[PDB]
Amino acid sequence: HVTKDMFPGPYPKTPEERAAAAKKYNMRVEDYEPYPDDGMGYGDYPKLPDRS
Amino acid sequence: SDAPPLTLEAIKDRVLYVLKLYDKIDPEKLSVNSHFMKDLGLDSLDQVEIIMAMEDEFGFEIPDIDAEKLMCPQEIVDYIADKKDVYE
Amino acid sequence: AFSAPAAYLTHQQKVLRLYKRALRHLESWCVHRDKYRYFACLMRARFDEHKNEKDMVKATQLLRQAEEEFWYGQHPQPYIFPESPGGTSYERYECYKVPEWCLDDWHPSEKAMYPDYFAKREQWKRLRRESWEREVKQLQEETPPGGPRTEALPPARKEGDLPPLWWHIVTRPRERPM
Amino acid sequence: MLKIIIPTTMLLPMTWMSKHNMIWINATVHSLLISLISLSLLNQLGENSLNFSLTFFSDSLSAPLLVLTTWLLPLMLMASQSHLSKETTTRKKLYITMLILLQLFLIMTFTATELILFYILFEATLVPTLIIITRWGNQTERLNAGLYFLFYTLAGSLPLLVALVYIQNTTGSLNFLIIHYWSHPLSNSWSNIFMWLACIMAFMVKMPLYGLHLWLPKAHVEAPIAGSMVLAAVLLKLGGYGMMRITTILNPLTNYMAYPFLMLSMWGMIMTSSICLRQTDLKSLIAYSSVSHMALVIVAIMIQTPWSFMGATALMIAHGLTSSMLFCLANTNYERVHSRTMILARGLQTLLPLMATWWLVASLTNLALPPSINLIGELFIITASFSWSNITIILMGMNMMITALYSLYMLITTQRGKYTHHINNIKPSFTRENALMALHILPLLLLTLNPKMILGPLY
Amino acid sequence: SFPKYKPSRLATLPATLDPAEYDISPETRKAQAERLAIRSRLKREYLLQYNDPNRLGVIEDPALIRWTYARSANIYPNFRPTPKTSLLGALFGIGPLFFWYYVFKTDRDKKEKLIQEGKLDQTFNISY
Amino acid sequence: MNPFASLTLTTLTILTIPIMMSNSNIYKTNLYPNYVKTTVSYAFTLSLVPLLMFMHTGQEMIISNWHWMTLQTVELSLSFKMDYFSVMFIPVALFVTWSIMEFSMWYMHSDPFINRFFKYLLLFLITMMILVTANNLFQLFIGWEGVGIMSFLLIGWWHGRTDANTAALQAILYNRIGDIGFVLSMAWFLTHSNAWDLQQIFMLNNECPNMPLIGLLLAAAGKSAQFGLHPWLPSAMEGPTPVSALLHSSTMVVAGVFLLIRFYPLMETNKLVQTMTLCLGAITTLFTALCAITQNDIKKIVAFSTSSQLGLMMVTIGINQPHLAFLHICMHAFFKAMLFMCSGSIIHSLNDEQDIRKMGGLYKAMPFTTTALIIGSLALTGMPYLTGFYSKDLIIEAVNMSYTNAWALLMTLIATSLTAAYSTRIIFFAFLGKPRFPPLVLINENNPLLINSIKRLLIGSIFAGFIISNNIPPMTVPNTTMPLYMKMTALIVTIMGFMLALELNNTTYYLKFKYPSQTYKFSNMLGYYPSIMHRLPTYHNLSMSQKSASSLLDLIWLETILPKTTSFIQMKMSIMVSNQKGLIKLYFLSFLITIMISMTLFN
Amino acid sequence: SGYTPDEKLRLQQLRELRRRWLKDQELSPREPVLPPRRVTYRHSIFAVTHVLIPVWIIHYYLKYHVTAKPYTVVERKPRIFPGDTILETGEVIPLMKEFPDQH
Ligand SMILES: CCCCCCCCCCCCCCCCC[C@@H](O)O[C@H](CO[C@H](O)CCCCCCCCCCCCCCC)COP(=O)(O)OCC[N+](C)(C)C
Ligand SMILES: CCCCCCCCCCCCCCCCC[C@@H](O)O[C@H](CO[C@H](O)CCCCCCCCCCCCCCC)COP(=O)(O)OCC[N+](C)(C)C
Ligand SMILES: CCCCCCCC/C=C\CCCCCCCC(=O)O[C@H](COC(=O)CCCCCCC/C=C/CCCCCCCC)COP(=O)(O)OCCN
Ligand SMILES: CCCCCCCCCCCC(=O)SCCNC(=O)CCNC(=O)[C@H](O)C(C)(C)COP(=O)(O)O
Repeated sequence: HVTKDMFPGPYPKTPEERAAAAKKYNMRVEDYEPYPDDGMGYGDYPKLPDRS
Repeated sequence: SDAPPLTLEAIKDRVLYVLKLYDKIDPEKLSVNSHFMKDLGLDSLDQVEIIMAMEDEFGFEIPDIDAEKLMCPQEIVDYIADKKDVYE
Repeated sequence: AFSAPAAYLTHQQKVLRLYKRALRHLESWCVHRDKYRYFACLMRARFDEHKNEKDMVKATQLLRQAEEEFWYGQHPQPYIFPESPGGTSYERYECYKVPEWCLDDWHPSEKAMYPDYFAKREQWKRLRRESWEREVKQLQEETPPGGPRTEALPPARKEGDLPPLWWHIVTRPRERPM
Repeated sequence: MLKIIIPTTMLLPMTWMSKHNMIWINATVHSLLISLISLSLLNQLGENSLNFSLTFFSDSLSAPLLVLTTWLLPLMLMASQSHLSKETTTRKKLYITMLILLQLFLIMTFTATELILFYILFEATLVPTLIIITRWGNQTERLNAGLYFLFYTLAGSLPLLVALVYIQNTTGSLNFLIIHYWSHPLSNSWSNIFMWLACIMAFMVKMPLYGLHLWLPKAHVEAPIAGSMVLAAVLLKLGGYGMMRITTILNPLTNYMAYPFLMLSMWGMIMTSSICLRQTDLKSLIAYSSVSHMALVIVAIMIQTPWSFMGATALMIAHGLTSSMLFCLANTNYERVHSRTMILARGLQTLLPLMATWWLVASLTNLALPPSINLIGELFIITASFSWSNITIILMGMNMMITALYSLYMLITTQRGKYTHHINNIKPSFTRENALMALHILPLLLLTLNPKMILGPLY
Repeated sequence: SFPKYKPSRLATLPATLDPAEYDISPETRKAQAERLAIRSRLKREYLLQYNDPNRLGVIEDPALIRWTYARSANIYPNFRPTPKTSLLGALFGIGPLFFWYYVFKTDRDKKEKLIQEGKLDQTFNISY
Repeated sequence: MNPFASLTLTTLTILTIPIMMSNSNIYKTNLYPNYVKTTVSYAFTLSLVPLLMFMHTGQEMIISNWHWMTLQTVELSLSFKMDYFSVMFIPVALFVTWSIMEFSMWYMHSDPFINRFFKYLLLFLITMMILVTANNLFQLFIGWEGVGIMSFLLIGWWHGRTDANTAALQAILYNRIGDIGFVLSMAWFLTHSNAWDLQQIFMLNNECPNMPLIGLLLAAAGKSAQFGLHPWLPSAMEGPTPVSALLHSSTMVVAGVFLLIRFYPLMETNKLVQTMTLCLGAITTLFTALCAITQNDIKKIVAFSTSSQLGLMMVTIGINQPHLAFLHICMHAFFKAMLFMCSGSIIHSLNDEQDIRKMGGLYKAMPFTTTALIIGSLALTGMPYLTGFYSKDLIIEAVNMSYTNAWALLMTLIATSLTAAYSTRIIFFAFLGKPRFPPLVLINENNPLLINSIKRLLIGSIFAGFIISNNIPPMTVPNTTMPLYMKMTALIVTIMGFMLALELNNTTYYLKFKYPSQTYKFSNMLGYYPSIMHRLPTYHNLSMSQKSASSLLDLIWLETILPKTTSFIQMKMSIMVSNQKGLIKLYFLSFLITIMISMTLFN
Repeated sequence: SGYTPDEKLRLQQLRELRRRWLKDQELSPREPVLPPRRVTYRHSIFAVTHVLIPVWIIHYYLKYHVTAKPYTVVERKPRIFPGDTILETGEVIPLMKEFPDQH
């Protein structure tokens, strides 16, 4: 039932695609923030509070 | 265990017992449907110490988000019976 | 646990939570009853000095110094009721909680035992079947457009209706199934 | 040896001319009968071997693997019986045909008096497994997996073939007996180094070595249950059999050359055992556990001592049985939940208690609990490595601890706690699954009574 | 006054000691309101898909699928060769191997020397 | 013929019959627990006979009955050792087990899976009997792992509880940490001595080197919860009370110490290992008593007391007195089992309440448990002509009269003081003050099972020390001469502990409240050891197992090197080769160039 | 604070339904309909079926199989003290050196 656009993509660069990713992950644009854009394959995924 | 199967009458009796013991409430003026803030003029801190007395009494503690919005003995007994799965 | 939280906690809610926690931790400190009563009354007298303060900035400055003090003096091993999230029997009987639908998978030789119970269960299933198709429309019409704003559910308003999404809250297994 | 090969070949006629609804029963019955026949090879001697003919010979290293190979087929049939219910009779018959072909190729591979014939059958075993994974696989990445599972092997296998033919031009024979009796030392030269590497790498890639273990999680996750069973139980043991057979010519160059692979295996067993701790998938977790166990077996083979070989043989047999059982349990979960992730379906012990017992037994035997043969092989390899060098005990102990940790983690996450609420389509376990697990576990606890049956020719 | 509790990675700041919560603004209240609105639409969708009598299967969770796919199959396509990544990979995958090789080679060299000079006392060393 | 062998094998054999009948119909009835209890009691009264035979004669024997696989010159066989230690420990364990199952028949009444509980208890008993009587290292390892697995199963008795599963995994972790040293010792012994048999190991090792003894010490420290690997025993209290009364207090946790008892001839010929054992035991007993001195949960403080007693036993081993350590095992089993039994009766009477802050006056509200616990506390502290006295008086006597460490001596004395102090803490806070439980009183004791089971161990804790000490043959030189003050140190220190702790607890009644110091906070959080060591290593492991292990090498770089570089190279050269526009002009020019190259290159 | 008027109605209906279900959870006197079909004294039988047969079997196996092979059972060679006599030979170990006895 799931679509292609639902899955994580590449690291967001513009505010528009950052916003689109935030809507994808069911979070506010102000609350969304990706991991640092380094070689490690986090890509486009929320860096949630580490809290246990 | 050997615990007697407590019933609604026992819960209400015990709650009214704890309510009567408290000095700030005249025993003859309270009731099952007696409100706390207006019927009896008890403070919010008075309601939280009533919650504390109930928690000590029954051996379990009520969540505060449920505790802060309990203002009558009848609804408190109802909440506790719902928590303890009481038949009658 | 039953009632849904709100979008935030007001100042009075926060002060009540601190009062509750502080009194509980003090009781954990004072094992004997008379000492606990004395220090709890002293605590309540200290607390009620500022009930009539009206400055929002002063109110914010208050209860925060109180929270830091409480964190310093919190009795690193507080008393917990056995069934509380920190108790010694918090989730003892979760291994005894089985769902309702497992009875749907019972062998007919097993279902031959307890026939009245399964007849009543059949009545319950029919009631749920009708009440659900009623509740779908009831919730679809009652909900604010653009999605719900609070996760609290409305009650039933006609005569034959039942509360929306009622089956799995009424049909909880038990507190102590065995 | 033909008394085992011929009935296996006749299974093909038996399945294709069977009634459209009687394929499973006939295949299961005759496979169990063939296992009973293959049990006869266990009567080995302390002398050379069981030289049946110029083409086939048996050994106390070949016999346990042959018996396990014959025994696995009924289990594979019973496991695959479920998810092939909605298939045409032609495709189910093709599936069973692939299974029989794989068993036949393994049977001919494990006797293989000659090295070139061994290589040919050892490479022919690739095709039916590839077809099973790529055709009766669920996801879209299965094709990719197949390519991986192919090319690695071929990249490893091609120099070996060259090495093999070169050997026949210099020695004059590739029969195992002449090779053993006429063996001569290998002078430490560059050409001999490359010969050693060519002879070893083909089997090293299939074990798999820690560096070359990428293919195994993909192949296990993508394969159907029968593919996972045959890959975990037997298809990983081909590398061990090949190295054990081929190391005789490689002396004395083995002592110098073995250091990189020994270091890789000793560190990679820790690395994959730790990887098992953070895994969101059952089949991936069991794949990494298989990598750890086969790394220990690689260490045992490279050490090249009597205790090393005995422990390696015992561990190969035990790990095959245990991994097949664990994959069966995971597939039992998948066919019910259709998710294949550990965290979703939870607290199943309250709901499936006897399957919880099977889970506990499989986890205990994967944990290498004494006196199971898993621990027998583990302890023999550990003692041999300690004799090799006293520092290895640290790594072995770390591996044992992490093994216990991840095995009990895999038991805890799935069986204990509270069930997921929204799940309701979980039906009570069938008799087929319970019989599958019982037939998996009983041979292990029976074999621990007679360990000498699975300790190899160096016993 | 009382001594300050210092938060750490493994012992985080208490909920009631955050300076951020006490700085209240209508923007912050709107943020919390929309957060709870998102939480409530999620809860409503879950309960609607949950209490239906017709449904007899797993409720597929988009969040869990995103979690698993990001963990497993999204790593390499987003990888880039960086000095940090290259150095970390080379270190953590190469250094331990050479370290253990050095340790074991040194130990075996010492043992072989002790063997050749004859003072190792291998009496009763029969199984190897 | 010589009924020693027949009786000593029949005991263990009949211990397993209910396990064989676990598939029968009786397992589906309510009479199974009674069946198991009767079987174990009969086993105990049957094992009483070889003990009498040894007492009369001193008869020792080795029974190698079944021959397992033989590996070249090494021979493995099912061998049982029936020395003084085995024949002495068997009846004590069976007696304590009988008492524990009699208690369980009442405590686990409302448990739907009670037959499974009794089956688990009997499996643990069988595994411990296997461990004790083993003659070779392999059978010892079999028992070693069996008891640990049964402990894991019994701690996580309520699988719906997250913390119970956490405690079970913690016990497994620490026991595997000890297993590292165990396997090290086994490998060393086979490699050098060429056998796993105790006889050949003793024979061929006149001066045992460091490595095997260090491995044995690591295994014993892992199993007995010494200072390095202590917290699993306090955390093991999550399981039901009889499990903690049998396994984690008196039978399983002595096994590691018992292992160091088994190899005492090799322990006596090495001095560094003895020093390490002594120091580890001293630090363990002191730390555990200090932790116990501020605990509110009753099971936790009794568990810490058990840990301190195990540390004392390790000190006794370190001072080269194995027989005294074994005697201390024997008496500790009795009185600690009865202590935990009293605690369990208390907890059941107060609706599963374990914190002592909600427990007040039970001296008169329930008198038999009061007198049993007071006897047990007096015995544990150690008193003249009390069971704990023989083990306690002798241990202090020997450590004081030996060439040991002064620091270990001092920590042992402070440990005795803290032992008396926590005993008076528990009795004071649980039996003397005003009641503090919920008003609904469900206090009851009139149950024959609890009374008989408690009184059997009471009779044991009063008489067994004297009877056994005066019954066994002498095995060591006694300290007959001593300065009067040095003879009395144990009594004076226990009296000071009693008095000082009593006076400190008496100040609680005062209407004054002050904030604790740093020392109390350090003592309450278990020296902060469970915090740091359960958050710092784990995290730094788990993170790595995902970052460097899972993604960095396996998913990226190992993928990059062999397969991905190959794929990219194939892609590029395929594109280069196949990209021809089909103009025969370029093909013909290239053909001419190649013809020229061939004419100029190959000749 | 407190519940809202609408909230009370939901709790009332839900709690009454919960009571109905929880009452339905009870049992009738005939509900466990069991289908029957078949095909000192306690201690006396237990003492022979659980003690006597095992000792018989173990003693047989020890005396006639285990002890048949050498070195399977090895004893302690019991202590010999001065003044005793040995049944097999009949000699007496000589007494000691008559140390001075006082206190
Ligand atoms: C459910 C609750 C319990 C009910 C049942 C209670 C009864 C329990 C008894 C069962 C086990 C308890 C231990 C008792 C052991 C007695 C039997 C044992 O002694 O016999 C063994 C014999 O067993 C066999 O050796 C082990 C069987 C090997 C299993 C082979 C696998 C089976 C084929 C299946 C396909 C293979 C798949 C795996 C390929 C390798 C060892 O024999 P051994 O002491 O030496 O010499 C025999 C006498 N000799 C000298 C004349 C020869
Ligand atoms: C990626 C996951 C694992 C993949 C497989 C890894 C295992 C294969 C690695 C092979 C190990 C080394 C190969 C050759 C070993 C020879 C011994 C050498 O290391 O020692 C010195 C050799 O000296 C120098 O090392 C010469 C070799 C230098 C050139 C080799 C390249 C080194 C790095 C390349 C590694 C890349 C491997 C994979 C490529 C695809 C001793 O000096 P010398 O006494 O004079 O030579 C002795 C040999 N004689 C007797 C024949 C003369
Ligand atoms: C998992 C995939 C890995 C694939 C295996 C890679 C390692 C195998 C080594 C490369 C192939 C070599 C095959 C050689 C076959 C054996 C023949 C032999 O040993 O005979 C030698 C021949 O030796 C050679 O010719 C070796 C030359 C190799 C050329 C191609 C090498 C391919 C690249 C090598 C670099 C990688 C080496 C290690 C890689 C390890 C795996 C990654 C003697 O030659 P003669 O002239 O007849 O002797 C007369 C004089 N005494
Ligand atoms: C052992 C642990 C020690 C912890 C110590 C913590 C320090 C304690 C000292 C606290 C000092 C204060 O009072 S901090 C004072 C914070 N500011 C105010 O209280 C202003 C107005 N007060 C309210 O509105 C309340 O709700 C009220 C009217 C009281 C009740 O309301 P109700 O009518 O709805 O019951």
